[PDB]
Amino acid sequence: DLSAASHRIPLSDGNSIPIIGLGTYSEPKSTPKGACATSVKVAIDTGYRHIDGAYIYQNEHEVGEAIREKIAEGKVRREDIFYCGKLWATNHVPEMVRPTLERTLRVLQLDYVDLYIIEVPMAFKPGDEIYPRDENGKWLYHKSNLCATWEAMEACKDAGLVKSLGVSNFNRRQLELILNKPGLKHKPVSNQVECHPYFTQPKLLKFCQQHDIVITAYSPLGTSRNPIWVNVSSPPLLKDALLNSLGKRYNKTAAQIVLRFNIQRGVVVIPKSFNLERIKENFQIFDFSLTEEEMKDIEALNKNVRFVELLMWRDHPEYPFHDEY
Ligand SMILES: NC(=O)c1ccc[n+]([C@@H]2O[C@H](COP(=O)([O-])OP(=O)(O)OC[C@H]3O[C@@H](n4cnc5c(N)ncnc54)[C@H](OP(=O)(O)O)[C@@H]3O)[C@@H](O)[C@H]2O)c1
Ligand SMILES: CC(=O)[C@H]1CC[C@H]2[C@@H]3CC[C@@H]4CC(=O)CC[C@]4(C)[C@H]3CC[C@]12C
Repeated sequence: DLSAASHRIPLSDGNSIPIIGLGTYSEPKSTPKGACATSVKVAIDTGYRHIDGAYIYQNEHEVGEAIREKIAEGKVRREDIFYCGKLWATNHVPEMVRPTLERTLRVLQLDYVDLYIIEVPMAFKPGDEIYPRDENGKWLYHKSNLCATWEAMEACKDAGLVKSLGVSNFNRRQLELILNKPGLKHKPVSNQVECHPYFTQPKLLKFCQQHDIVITAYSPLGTSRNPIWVNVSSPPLLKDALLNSLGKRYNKTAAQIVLRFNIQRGVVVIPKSFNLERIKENFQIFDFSLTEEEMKDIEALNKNVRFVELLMWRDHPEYPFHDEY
């Protein structure tokens, strides 16, 4: 059903999303300027039609430059590209939502985004500082009001500034608060969370399927394993013995196996790479498939251990990972 030329799956609001996209987060202080822009252009030339980014990644402008250059080149039309942007924790106050989205539209120099989502369910103190803390280093929070924030997001879609609305890092309870709100106009069509063979998200995936919510798997290759912040106590996903053995069966790498695993499952994947060769490699997942047995072999690798724990915010009232799911 999925092919390199046609691989967009349906969203509940009538729109669709390419099952594979290019992730764009990269350590600001150590990433050479221009690397993102170059990588997005390579991705589009390769066949990618979905790009995932965020204003807080510090390189959202590079994503826009690349997209606009390829449209000017005649390679693709605006309607052929799918961009996802995100609303950070410091911008949850209802009145700040549209203004924040409009800032991202100026940065990209585009009229609308295809998908805009609430980055985390936790509200932080408003301000320029993306990671606000007081003199004693204590995190500065704000009282969350997910429904009020959602109503502001719905207004953005009515204004034509975004085609689809979704969320990220939301657990079952949080999704239900929005799903059951009186006067709901646009239900969430997507929930972006960490997902790969070591954290398969069995119960959250099933809840989302029952409500027609598509899951987008972030850190689909297990993260960059940056010792500065990743939970590296859990082993390197791409070096897994089984995943590598399965790759030898089809002459594919472990990375290609884990990506095929999720897409064949109806789960969107957004692997990040700023390397020419690897950007190409990740897209070659439509010329083979995994047997029903192999899908079960992979599902069994689940350790229920997150690479992205966000332990520094476990004290926030809306921290999403205390619950089972
Ligand atoms: N919603 C959220 O809160 C949230 C959180 C985390 C991430 N995300 C999104 O999800 C995207 C993907 O997640 P991620 O960046 O954390 O990690 P990831 O995609 O799981 O892994 C990226 C790392 O793998 C390397 N890599 C890429 N392709 C490879 C291949 N074929 N073989 C070997 N290594 C390969 C990359 O290096 P090279 O670049 O050198 O290839 C990089 O170090 C992000 O960029 C971002 O857009 C969202
Ligand atoms: C409090 C911290 O140590 C910061 C520095 C690194 C930040 C992480 C970078 C990767 C992604 C980026 C996002 O989109 C939000 C979630 C993380 C995990 C981000 C969390 C804040 C960190 C750990």
